[PDB]
Amino acid sequence: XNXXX
Amino acid sequence: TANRLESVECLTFDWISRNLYWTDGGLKSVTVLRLADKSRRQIISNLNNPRSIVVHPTAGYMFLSDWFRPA
Repeated sequence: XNXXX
Repeated sequence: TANRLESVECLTFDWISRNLYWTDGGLKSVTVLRLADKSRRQIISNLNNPRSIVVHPTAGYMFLSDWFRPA
């Protein structure tokens, strides 16, 4: 996914 | 700044006007703040997954990207 965390 | 931040995914600086702009992934907004006095307002309010922001001080434009499904 493109989640920063 | 440390009041009301939830995920500050990017910063950028309008060096001519002395304004710092940032994007928040949890509030889902763009905030701007000035460094001469700590004045701040959410200038854009209802994004989805906003990420990068950039500001062109001379042209007066700002650009930001939302990566939600209709990106």
